[PDB]
Amino acid sequence: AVQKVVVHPLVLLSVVDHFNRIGKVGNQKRVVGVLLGSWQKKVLDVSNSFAVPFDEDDKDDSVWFLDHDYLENMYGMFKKVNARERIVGWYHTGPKLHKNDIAINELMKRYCPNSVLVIIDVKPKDLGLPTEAYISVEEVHDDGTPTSKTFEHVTSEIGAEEAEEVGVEHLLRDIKDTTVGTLSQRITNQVHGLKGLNSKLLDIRSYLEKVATGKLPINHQIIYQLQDVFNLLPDVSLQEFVKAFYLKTNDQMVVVYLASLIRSVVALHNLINNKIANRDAEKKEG
Amino acid sequence: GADREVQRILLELLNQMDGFDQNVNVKVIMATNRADTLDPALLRPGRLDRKIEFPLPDRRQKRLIFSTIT
Amino acid sequence: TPNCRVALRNDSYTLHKILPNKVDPLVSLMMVEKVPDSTYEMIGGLDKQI
Amino acid sequence: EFLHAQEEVKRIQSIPLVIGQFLEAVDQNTAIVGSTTGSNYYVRILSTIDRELLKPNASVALHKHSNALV
Amino acid sequence: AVDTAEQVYISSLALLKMLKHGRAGVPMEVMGLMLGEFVDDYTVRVIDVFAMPQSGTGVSVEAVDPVFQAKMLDMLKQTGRPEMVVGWYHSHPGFGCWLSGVDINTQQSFEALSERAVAVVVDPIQSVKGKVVIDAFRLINANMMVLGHEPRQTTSNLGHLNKPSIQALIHGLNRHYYSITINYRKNELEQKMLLNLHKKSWMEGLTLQDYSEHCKHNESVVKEMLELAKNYNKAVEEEDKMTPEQLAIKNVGKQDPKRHLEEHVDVLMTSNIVQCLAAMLDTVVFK
Repeated sequence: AVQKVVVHPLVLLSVVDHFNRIGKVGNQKRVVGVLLGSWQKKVLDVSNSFAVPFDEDDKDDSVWFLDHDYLENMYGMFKKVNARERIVGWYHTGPKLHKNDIAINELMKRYCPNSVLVIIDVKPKDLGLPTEAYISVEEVHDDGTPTSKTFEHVTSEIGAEEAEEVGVEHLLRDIKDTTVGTLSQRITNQVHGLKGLNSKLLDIRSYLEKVATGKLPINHQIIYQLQDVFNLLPDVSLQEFVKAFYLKTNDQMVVVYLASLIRSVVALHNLINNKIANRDAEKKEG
Repeated sequence: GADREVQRILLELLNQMDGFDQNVNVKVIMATNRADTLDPALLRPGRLDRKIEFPLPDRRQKRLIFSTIT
Repeated sequence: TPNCRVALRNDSYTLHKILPNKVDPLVSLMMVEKVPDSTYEMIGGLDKQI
Repeated sequence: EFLHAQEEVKRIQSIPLVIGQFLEAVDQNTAIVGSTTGSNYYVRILSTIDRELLKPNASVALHKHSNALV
Repeated sequence: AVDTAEQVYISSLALLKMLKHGRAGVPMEVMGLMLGEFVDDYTVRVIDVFAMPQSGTGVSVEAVDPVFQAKMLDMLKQTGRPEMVVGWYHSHPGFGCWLSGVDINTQQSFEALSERAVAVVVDPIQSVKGKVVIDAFRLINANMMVLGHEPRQTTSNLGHLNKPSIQALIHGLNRHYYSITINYRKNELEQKMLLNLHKKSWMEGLTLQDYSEHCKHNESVVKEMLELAKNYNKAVEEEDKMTPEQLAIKNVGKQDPKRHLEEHVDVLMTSNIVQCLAAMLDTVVFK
C-alpha cells in the first residue's frame, strides 16, 4: 500500500555484520530477522536491524524456527528507548527467494500490516545495490491470468541519514566519494554512468532475447506496457536541434572566449611577471 | 533603568554623526515636538545647528491648508 | 602593557596576543575632545585679551 | 593528488551560519567580532572574504558553532 | 595496574548507534554502556553498543536497569552474538572530553564492577561536519600518582597525536592514567561493502541538465566575472613600480588575480563543458 520505500545508510552494514556474526555456526546461508524504522508520508525508512538464527529444508520450504519471545523483547526495548521506531518489515538474505516467505510474512504481519520483505546481499556487490525491497500483493495476478504469489518490488532509494556524514568521512578518509576534483571526478561520473547504462540495457536485451526463446515464463503483460513507451518516445528527432542550433553553442563560444582565454591571459600575466623578476634578478645579482 | 541604555545609543549616534564629518552629501534631520529635553551633545553647534519651529496652522495658512487638501 | 587589550584562551584563559587598543576607539567621545588646531591666527579682535 | 587535496580541505562546514556583527579587521588572519549577545571575542578571518565586503561596522555572517567570519 | 598504549577497535555500527542515540536524546545527556571484551590487556575490541534511556533521576547507576540489562544480554546471546561489558559511552553536550562529577562517580562504580570500564566521552553536538570526538581514559587510585606518575607505559605509540583537551587536563580523567588511542574496524567484506553500496551514485552520472537553471546561471556567471573584469581592471592600474608585492600586501582586494583565482573560472568552465559533453554524448546516442 506504500508508495515507495527509502533505505537509510544506517542498517545495511548492521545487517551484514549480523549475517557475519551468526553465520559462524549457522551455515544455512539463510539469515532472517526484522527491520525496524518508521513510515510517515508514504516513504518508509529503516533505522534498526536484528538477526535471528534460522534453518531451512528444501522439502516444500516449511521447516524453520525463530526466537519470537526474544525478538518481541527486542522490539519492546527498542520502542522503549525510541518510541518513533517501529517494525517496518522483515528481511531475509539469499536473493534466490524460496517459498517459506509467505508463511513468515503471515506470522510477522501482526507487527506491521503492510508486511514487506528485504534482501541484503552481504557477499554480492553486483553493481551498487546493497539491498532490495519487496511488497506482498496477492490480489489476483492480472485481469486474465491465474492465481500466483507475485511479490513485487516497491521502489527503493538509499536515503541520507543525518549525523552519519561525520562518521563515514572519518571511516573511509581514503576514497573521498564526493565531487572533489570536479573535472576528473565528473569524468569518472560519466564513466560508470555509461558502465551502468550499458550493463543494465544489455540485461534488458538479454531478457528480450530469452523471452523470444521462451525458455522462461513471459511476464509480457507488464514488460511491453512499460517498454513500448520507452522505445517509441521521440528522443531521436533531430529537427528540435535544428530549431535549437544554438541550444547552448552560444554559451560554448563565450566560455571559449571567457574561460580558456581568461586562463591563458592570467597564465600569461604570471609568466611575464616571473620573466621580469628573473631578468631583473639575473642582471642585478652582481 | 533602561535610560542609561538610551543614553549610550545616543552616544553612538553622536559618534556616527561625528564620524560622518561631511565626508559625503547625506543629510540628517530630527523632528521633535520639544527640544528642551534633548541632550546638549546633539543640540550644540558643530553637530547640528539649524533649529526650525513649525507653529500652529496660522489661520490664514490654515485656510490655505484646507483649500490645498480640499 | 596595562590599559590595553589581550586575547585569552577558552577555559584556562591563558594569554594569546596583546591586542591593540579597543577601549579608546569605542568610548573616545563621551563628553570630551582631544587637541584641535583652532590656531590663534583665527582668533581676532580680542588681541588685547589673549 | 594535491589538486584533490586542495579541493578536499575546502569544506569549511558549508552549513547554515550565524550573525555576530564584525567590529573591525585588526589585521589579516586576526579579527574582532561582536556576537549579538555581546560576548565580544577575537576570531580568525579566513582569506575567502575580505575588504571587498569587509566594511568596518556592517553586520556580517559567522559559522553556527564556530562563529568564524564567512 | 598495567595500561600500555591501548587501542580500541570500535565498530562502525557502534558509531551509528552512538550518533543515532545522541541525535535522539540530544539535551538529555543520554547514557549507555559500550559492549566490548578484553581479548587481552590493551587490544580491546568493541563490536556492538546499545542505547538505553536515561532515567528521570539523571546520571545514576540504577538508571541502567540491571534486570533490563540482563534481559537485553540474554536476547543478544539467543539472537546475534554475545559480548561482554567492559565500557560505557555517553553523549556529553555540556563540555568536552572530560567527565562531570557524577560521571566520574558512576565510572568508579563501573571500574569496581569491571576490570577497566573505560570512560568514553562522545560529544554529539561538537561533531558536526568532520570531527567526532571519542576519547577514552581510566580512573586511577591514589597509589598511581605517588608512584611513578603518568601511568603511560614505556612506548612511543600513545604519544602519537595525543592532544588532550584543556578541560580534560584540569579534570582527573584523560590525566589520571592516559588517553586511549582509537581505531576503526575497517575490515574488508565490511568496508568495501560500505564504500560500494552506501555512497551510491552509479547511473546518476548521465544527467544532461543543459539549461534547467543554466541560462540564468550563465547570466550570473557573466555578471560575477564582470565584477572580476573590474577587479582585474583595478589591478592593472594599481600595478605600481615599487615591487608590486609591497603594494599588494597593504592593499589586498581579493581580486581575480589574487583570491578569486583561475580555479573559480575553471569551475565555471568545467560546468559548461560537462553539460556540453553530456548533451553531445546523448545526442549521438540519439540514433
